[PDB]
Amino acid sequence: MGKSTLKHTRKIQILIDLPTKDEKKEVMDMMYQWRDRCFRAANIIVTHLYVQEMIKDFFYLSEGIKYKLADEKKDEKGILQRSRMNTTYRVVSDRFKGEMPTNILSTLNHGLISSFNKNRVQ
DNA sequence: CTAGCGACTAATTTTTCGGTTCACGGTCCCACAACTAACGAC
Repeated sequence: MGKSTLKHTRKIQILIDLPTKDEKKEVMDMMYQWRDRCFRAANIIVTHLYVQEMIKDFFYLSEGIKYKLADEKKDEKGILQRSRMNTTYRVVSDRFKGEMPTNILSTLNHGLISSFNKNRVQ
């Protein structure tokens, strides 16, 4: 069956449901920290998904090697030790865990790794 | 419930027309002004 839906987005205002000011402020500061960690994360993922392609290019300029993004346990020419999205998610979680939730990391990882493969041509 | 994963503008000059000056052999009709001949008063 075809897609019988069209994606849509709505803006819902939310207040923090706490009695006192200090708890609300603690939650709001935690969420601002979440913002900062998310942006630093996005930077880390994009750098870490740039570098390896240029390592591929380096090897190809060395001996025309056909190195490709795949787990070496599943590919002879693979260099990665796991799935690429897992590599970015790991290299961001190992540093930013315990401060902001990991679902933000997973969503950001998917959102950037999906687009970067399309941007490979450019 | 969370974490790993798939060149334009201003200044100066020059020129045609107008102004000024000199100044010897039909008709018919209705009014209006004369106007004058006769008539009456001193």
